[PDB]
Amino acid sequence: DIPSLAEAFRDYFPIGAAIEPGYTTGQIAELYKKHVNMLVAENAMKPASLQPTEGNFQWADADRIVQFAKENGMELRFHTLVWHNQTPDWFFLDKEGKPMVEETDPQKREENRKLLLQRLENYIRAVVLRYKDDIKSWDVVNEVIEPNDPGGMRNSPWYQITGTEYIEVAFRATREAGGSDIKLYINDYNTDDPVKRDILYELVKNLLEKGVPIDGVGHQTHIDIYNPPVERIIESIKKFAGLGLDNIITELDMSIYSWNDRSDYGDSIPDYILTLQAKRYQELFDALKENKDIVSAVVFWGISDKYSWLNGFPVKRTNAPLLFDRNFMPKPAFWAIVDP
Repeated sequence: DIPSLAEAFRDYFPIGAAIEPGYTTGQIAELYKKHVNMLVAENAMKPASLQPTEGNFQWADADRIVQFAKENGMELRFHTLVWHNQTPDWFFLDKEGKPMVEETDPQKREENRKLLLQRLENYIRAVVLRYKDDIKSWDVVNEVIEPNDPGGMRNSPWYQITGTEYIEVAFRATREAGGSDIKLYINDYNTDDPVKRDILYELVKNLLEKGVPIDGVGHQTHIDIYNPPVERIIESIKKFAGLGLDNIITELDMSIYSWNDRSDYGDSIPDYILTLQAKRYQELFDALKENKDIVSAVVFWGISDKYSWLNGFPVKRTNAPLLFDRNFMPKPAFWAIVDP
């Protein structure tokens, strides 16, 4: 009989995990029931899943995850209302079916700006009205920052057509349809990086000054056994806390390969690698525990190494980013944080 992961952090913060509808039954489901008290949909609540084509919403998968959470008293997070990825291309086509970004006529572009914002409003209202009562934490916009793009704003179709308007409207629309009780977040990765951190900080500060309802920042925290320094992760969290914003570790996982490594340990995986992973995780959680009053939740991007995007991205290989192995057994990293 091993200890429950979430129970170990009873006095600090809830522990969550991303999930797919198919993992709501069977042994994998029992693993979730024993170790986490919060859930987020890995893919079932992205735009591509909820409204594949205009006016044709698909709720089954998302509803299933909501029901599983409620049956087990788990809190829910919504991932994610706005994102340049996994969003059907129909969103950005003009009335003739051609990409809005290609329009050169000023008047048609103005028409397209209003049309896209109308689509955004209607999409958000439908989704929020359906889940506002069961989901209290929302990733309203995701990955809108890109240092390499002009001004540091990701130059996605959303931005090319509406500038920062889509972000302002997204938060406002979510607040109006959802009420004052739900918490709204802007989520992103590499939020520990000084440059990206400050760009995000300036944007949020400006938006807050304009009255945009933003409650906190989501730090995906997709890191690895080598980088980045735990100090940088905490520095970012404290900086945003200075604006009165909450912080959530939203998609925590730890690749066993560095950024420039394309090798594959295969079945194996050296002992020191799993031990190093444990040391990194222990160091991270020791720091997160010291910041519990500004970090409302810590969510892992999964629960078992059997199911992780890192096993296929950037390449197909054997990764081991989580706390439980492919047989759902506790890894060194699990013991390192529940009994360090």
